[PDB]
Amino acid sequence: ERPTFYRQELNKTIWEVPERYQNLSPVGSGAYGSVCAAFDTKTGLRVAVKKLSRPFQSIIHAKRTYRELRLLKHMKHENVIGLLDVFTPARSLEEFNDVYLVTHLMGADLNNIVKCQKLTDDHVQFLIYQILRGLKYIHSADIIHRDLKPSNLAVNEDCELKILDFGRWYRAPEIMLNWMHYNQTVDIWSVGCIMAELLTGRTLFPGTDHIDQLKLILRLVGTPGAELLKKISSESARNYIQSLTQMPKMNFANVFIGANPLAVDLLEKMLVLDSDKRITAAQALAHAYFAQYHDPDDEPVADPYDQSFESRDLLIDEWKSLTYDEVISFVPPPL
Amino acid sequence: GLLERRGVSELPPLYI
Repeated sequence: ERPTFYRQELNKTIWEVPERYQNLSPVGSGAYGSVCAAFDTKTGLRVAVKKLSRPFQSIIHAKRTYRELRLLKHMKHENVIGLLDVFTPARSLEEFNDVYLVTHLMGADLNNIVKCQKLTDDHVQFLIYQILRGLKYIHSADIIHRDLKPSNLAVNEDCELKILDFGRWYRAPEIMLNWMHYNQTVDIWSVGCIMAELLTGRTLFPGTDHIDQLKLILRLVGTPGAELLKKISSESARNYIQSLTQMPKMNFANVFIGANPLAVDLLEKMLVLDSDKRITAAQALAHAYFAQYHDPDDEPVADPYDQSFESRDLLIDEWKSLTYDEVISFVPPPL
Repeated sequence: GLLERRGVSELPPLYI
């Protein structure tokens, strides 16, 4: 069965979608794909509709498209965005170009929320718990989100949260400097920056320049020690520290005052500069600060996820074909 | 109902 599409003009191009989606309004676009909000008549909820108009423009684009689509279809967790539908007007791989992705819109983005309210510790607690609970599930699939931002955390009027929009102030140092092999603790850094902002209401490292951003960080966590410099591989990186004035690592208890001491403890553990010593999600969920909500039995992981495609070198139409397969094979959620 | 499943009373509501 093929659904009936209709055509209107938005943002300003021609959007052709199935009729289940009504009352489309543009919510803004960019270097990624245009997005309209719509009302889903099947589920009676308001949804986000994303139109990919340059998915197969090249190998880089095409593989990216297949990568994201595989991942979204695989993500099923209470605290992570899930793929509600995927469709194309194209009737055959021959005429295949545009891909639309639809997702559930929870009440608001957290960047927007933190303006409109000062958050209680009871809010931050439950908020940080769910990021970790979803992050644990993301990392269990051998995935790195790489782009944790308040703009990427949806929250609703009951303070329930979901991680969405997978991949410049919240990003771990070891990436900006191309030091090393960047592991999953890069997302824990962002969680640490996010937790700080939630408590204090102000951005923790509002860097303007790349250097400025780095400066602001070191004045808090201090400059690398003898142990970490051995672990920076390239000499460009290792010598970019030197004649830059050293700052000591600071005491966070004195930086965040009035904050819950257990919260202060957990931030010490997340914002360590050396990725090897930085805490994990599974270890974070067991932290005392979450004593109230932590349940080892309700913190699930992900079904094994086959990434073998990442090793393949294929032509566009090959990636194009594979993504079309995944679009045809999509199983919509229930309920 | 993650709060429900953890036996936690409901937090102050967030607008919007």
